[PDB]
Amino acid sequence: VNSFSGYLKLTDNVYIKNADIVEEAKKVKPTVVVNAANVYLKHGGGVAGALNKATNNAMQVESDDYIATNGPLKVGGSCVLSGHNLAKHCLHVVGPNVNKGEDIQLLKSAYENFNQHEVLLAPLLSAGIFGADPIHSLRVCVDTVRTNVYLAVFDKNLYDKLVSSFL
Ligand SMILES: O=C(Nc1ccc(C(=O)N[C@@H]2c3cccc(O)c3C[C@@H]2C(=O)O)c2scnc12)NC1CC1
Repeated sequence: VNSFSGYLKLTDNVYIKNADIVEEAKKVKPTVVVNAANVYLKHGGGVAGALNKATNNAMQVESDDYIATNGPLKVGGSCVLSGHNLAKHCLHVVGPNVNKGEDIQLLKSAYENFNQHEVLLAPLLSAGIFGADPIHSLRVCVDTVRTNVYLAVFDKNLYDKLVSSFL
């Protein structure tokens, strides 16, 4: 039993809710919240900008030190950093950004990072300002992630479309 509430069950291990991931993290304080990161951990907009704003920029400060030490992530890769006031840990995962021409096949590699964590609160990777089709992202999630994932979808209209079209 866990504290995630109001989710629709899509499969054995994947759950979905119309929710603001920031507000959901604040309320649940999950072990892991996933950030929709870029390789530079520059949390300017989208989910990343919102998560970072909710940490009062502490996520960005920590991220800048990480990059200065380690260099950029790979597209499809991830790193574990602090969850600050939102979660125990933040798993920063880089999905391909279609508006940069990155290969969408890398989306499966990106979701594979979730399998290193037993339970996660997450957005749909490569959705929103990353330019991918969210219906496709949900399909890859379901077909790749084997651990327990709670997906927060900000847009109510998109949430309803994702549920109604789910196979
Ligand atoms: O801003 C947040 N939280 C989140 C921000 C961005 C996102 C995000 O990238 N969503 C995508 C998006 C955005 C726009 C059009 C779209 O078709 C899609 C597909 C995805 C979706 O619809 O979910 C999310 S997902 C849960 N939470 C947040 N909190 C602050 C109080 C405002």
